[PDB]
Amino acid sequence: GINPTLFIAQLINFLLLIFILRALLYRPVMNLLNERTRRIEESVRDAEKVR
Amino acid sequence: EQLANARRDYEAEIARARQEAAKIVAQAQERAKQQEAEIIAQARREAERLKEEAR
Repeated sequence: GINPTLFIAQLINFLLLIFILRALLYRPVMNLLNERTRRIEESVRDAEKVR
Repeated sequence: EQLANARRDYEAEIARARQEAAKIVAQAQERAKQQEAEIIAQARREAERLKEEAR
């Protein structure tokens, strides 16, 4: 298996998979950031309510 | 949930504590006023006894 066409096709498939993974991980990073912000806001509200 | 329930419980407990403290202070003031009225009646009885001694 030594040819340039197979390498080009595999590179195209790898680029498509990389784009899909980039979208998938862009979703989870935003989800984690939203969860952390919500937790921080809830803790601040609890402290303010206690005071 | 602790923030929300803490705000709600702070409001409810402030209202209930104010009402209960007002009621307890009113009862204690009524008891103290009854005791003071009894003391004043005892002083008036002592004054009447002094008037009887003067008579």
